[PDB]
Amino acid sequence: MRHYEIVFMVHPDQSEQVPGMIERYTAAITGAEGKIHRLEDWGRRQLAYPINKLHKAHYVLMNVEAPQEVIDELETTFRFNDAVIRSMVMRTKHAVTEAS
Amino acid sequence: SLSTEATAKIVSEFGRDANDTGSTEVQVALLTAQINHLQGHFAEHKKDHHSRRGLLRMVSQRRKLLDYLKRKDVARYTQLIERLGLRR
Amino acid sequence: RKQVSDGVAHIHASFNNTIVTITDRQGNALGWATAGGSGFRGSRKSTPFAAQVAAERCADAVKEYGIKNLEVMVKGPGPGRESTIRALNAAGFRITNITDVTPIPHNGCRPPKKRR
Amino acid sequence: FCRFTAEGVQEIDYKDIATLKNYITESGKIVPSRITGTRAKYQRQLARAIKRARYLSLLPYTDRH
Amino acid sequence: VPLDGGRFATSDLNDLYRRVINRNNRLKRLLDLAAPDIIVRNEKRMLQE
Amino acid sequence: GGDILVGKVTPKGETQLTPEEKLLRAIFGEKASDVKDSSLRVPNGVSGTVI
Amino acid sequence: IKVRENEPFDVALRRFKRSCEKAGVLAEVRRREFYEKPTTERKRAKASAVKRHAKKLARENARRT
RNA sequence: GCUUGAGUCUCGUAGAGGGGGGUAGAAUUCCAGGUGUAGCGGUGAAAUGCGUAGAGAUCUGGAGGAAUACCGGUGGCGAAGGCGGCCCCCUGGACGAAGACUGACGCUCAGGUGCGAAAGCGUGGGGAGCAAACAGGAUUAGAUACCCUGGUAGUCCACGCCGUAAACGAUGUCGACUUGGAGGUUGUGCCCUUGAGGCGUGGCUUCCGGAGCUAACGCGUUAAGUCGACCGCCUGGGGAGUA
RNA sequence: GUUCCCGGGCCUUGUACACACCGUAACAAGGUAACCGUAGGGGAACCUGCGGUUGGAUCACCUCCU
Repeated sequence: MRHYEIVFMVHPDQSEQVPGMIERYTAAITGAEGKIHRLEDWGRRQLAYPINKLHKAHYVLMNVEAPQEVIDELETTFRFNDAVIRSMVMRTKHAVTEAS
Repeated sequence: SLSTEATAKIVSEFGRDANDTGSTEVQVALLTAQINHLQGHFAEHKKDHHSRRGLLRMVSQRRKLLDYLKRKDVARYTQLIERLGLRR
Repeated sequence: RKQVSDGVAHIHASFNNTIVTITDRQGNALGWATAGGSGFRGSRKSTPFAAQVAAERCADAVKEYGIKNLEVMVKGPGPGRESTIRALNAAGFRITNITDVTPIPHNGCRPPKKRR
Repeated sequence: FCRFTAEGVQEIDYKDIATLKNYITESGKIVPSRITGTRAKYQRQLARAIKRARYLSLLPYTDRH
Repeated sequence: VPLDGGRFATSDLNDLYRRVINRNNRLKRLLDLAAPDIIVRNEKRMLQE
Repeated sequence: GGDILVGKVTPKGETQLTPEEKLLRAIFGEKASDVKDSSLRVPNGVSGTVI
Repeated sequence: IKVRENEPFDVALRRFKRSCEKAGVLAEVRRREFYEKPTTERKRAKASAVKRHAKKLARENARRT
C-alpha cells in the first residue's frame, strides 16, 4: 500500500548465502500484498569504519510497495537477524528504481 | 486527522453532495468523528501537552457550532444527534 | 628496542601543558617528553618554544628505538601545533603525515568547569 | 552557483553518493550555504540523505576513528 | 583582445604607440635634466622612427 | 542543417573563467570547465546520411 | 586533518586543520556550557556585521574627498 | 434569506513539537595485562593530594551514566515554557492551488481549569564530569571568598505536591487599514524550469526608513501608528510585594 | 624613527559621578559584567549551581593565502 525503501546490509561472509535470504523476504512481500520496484544490487562495497572486526559489507535494496503493518514485523525480523546489522525503512509516497 | 475513507462516507450520507461538508449537520459530524478517530490518541500515552490545545480547539468550535444549529432549527439538530449520536 | 620506523607521535597541547609522545604502530609506547618536565613551569607551559624543547626531549633518548617516518598525530587545539612540528623536522626526522585526531566528542559529556 | 541544483530538479538522491561528495569534503564535513549558491531547500534535502548514509557506513562520520 | 590563455591577440599597434609614448616622455625628461644636444637630438631620431 | 556528427574536446582557458567559478574549480575539479565542446559540426546548407 | 605531501616538503602546512575546525569544536567544549550565553553575543556580533554591510551601502553614494 | 467573517472536505509540504521505547559511535572515570619514565595537576605564584605498593600517558578488551561536534543559519516548531543524532508507534499546530457549502455558527471575559524552565521533598534505581555544607594549602591584617585536590544534596528517568520568575523583541488577544529595498525560510500558479530565473499570492522573523506618536531613544506592514471590543493594573517612594 | 618614556592637545568610548574617583556588592569591562526567579548556607554584603534577558563592554593587535 505504502512505499518502503528497505535498504540493508549483510556481512561479506554472508554475501555468499544472501540470495537465499533474498528469496526469504521477497516471498513474504508477495504473501503480504506487494510488488517490488527495484532489487538493486551493487556488491560488497567498502564500509567507512569496520564494524567491530571487518569492513566492506554487502548492499542490497528492495524499494517495495508494501503494507505498513507487515513491514513493521518485517523490521523486527531484520532487528533480530544478526547478518543484517544495519537496516532502515524510508519515506513513503515514492520509492525509486534508478541510479545504479 | 480523520482518514479519507471514513470521511467521504460520512459526508455523502449527511450531505446531499459529496462536497457538501460545509453544512452544520455535516460540520459537527466530521468534527465529532474526528475526535472519535482521535480517541486512540488520548487513550494512550496521556501526556500530549501540545495536542491538548488541538482538542480544546476543535471541540470548542463544535460547542458553538451546535449553538447556532440549536437556535436556528431544533428539528435538524435533534436529527443530527439521531443519525450519528453526538449528544451524550 | 622493538624496532619501529613509523612512530605515532601524539602531541597534545591543551591549554597550559604540551605533551609529546611517540608510540608504536601497534601501541607499545616508546618515549615521552613534556613542557612540564623539561622545566618551563608557568605561562611558559603555554608557549610553543617550550613545545619546541618538548620536541627536542622527544628527539633524544628515543633514537635507541630509531624512528624516521613518524605519524605526528596532533591532539588538542593548543599553543604549539607547528613550532613543535618544525622542531621535529629540524631534529632529523621526516614526518610522513601530520594528522589532526584531536580528542573530539560529539558534544558528548559536558565540558569542564574552569576559567573566569 | 552550481549546475547540480539547476539541471538537478526535485530531490537529490543518495544511492550513488558521488554527488553528495560535491557537497561534503574529504574529511567528512558538510559544505556551508555561503559557498555554493544553493538555497536551503536543496541544502537541507542533502542533509537528510547524508545522515542516513553515515549510519549505513556509506559516508564516514569523522576522518579517522 | 588578449589571447585566451595568457598571450596577446591584440592589434600590436598598441605595442607600437607604446614605444612612441615611452620615448615621448623621454625627451621631455631630457628637457628637465637638460641632457647634451647630440643625444637629445639622438632622441629626435628615436621618436622619429 | 547543423547537426553534430562526432564530438571534439578542446582546451578553453583561465581567461574564460570568472573569480566566481575559480572558487568552484577548487571544489568540483580541474577538467570540468577547462575543456569545452568544440565538436565537428555540419555547416548550414549540408545534408547527409552516415553510412 | 591528515596532510602528507609525499616527501619533497620540509614543512608542516597544517592549513587544512584550520580549514577543518581547529578551534571550532574547542569553542564549545573548553569552558562550561552556559547554554544561553553564546546566543547573546551572537546578536551583538550580527548587529555590527550587518552594519558593516550598511557601511558598504553608505560609501557608494558619495564619499567625495 | 444572501455573502466579502469563522470553519470543514478533496489533493500536498518542512521541522531541536510532545509522550513511550530501541540503537550506533567518540571522549571522560575505573579495573586487568603488554611498555616505560621520574614526574602529574594547577595558578599571577604556590600548595594539600597522587607517586618506587611503579602514578600521569598509549593500545586492546569490558561494565555504567549524561549529553548529541561538523551540518548551525537575529534559521525552525509552538499559546507559552521550552526544545538540536537517527528511526518506529500515536498524533498536533501552521500554510497553499483550484472548487463545493451551512449562511456571522465571531471575539474577549472576575470566580475556575489546564500547561507551567529550574529547584526542594517523599519513593524505587543511580553516580563518569561538575558541584551547596565541610576539611586542607595560600593572596591577605582574617577566610567560612577568586584558584586547586576530594566530596554529599542535586544534575538523569518515572509517579505527585509547591503552582514560583527579567514565564521580557519588557510590546495582552481577535479583526480591519497604511509609499519600498536587502535577506533568511517553507509551498504553489504562469512563461522557452531551455541553465544557478522573472512577475504575483500567505505565515514567522531581522536591519534601514516614510505617514504617525513620544520626554528622548526609536518601533515602524511582526508597530510604541489609526479604531471597535474585553479583562487586569496605577494614583509618590520606603514600610512591602512582607507579617 | 615613534613602537619605549615625561608632559600637552584633537577625535572616540563608558559612568546610578557632578557635592565632579566589618567588607569594595553594583555604577569604567568596577579589573569576578549586571538583574529577576528557585533551594541551601554563611558575622554580613552576597556566594555556588540551573534557566532566561539586555535595563551590557572591545570587537583594537601579533602571525599565514591573490
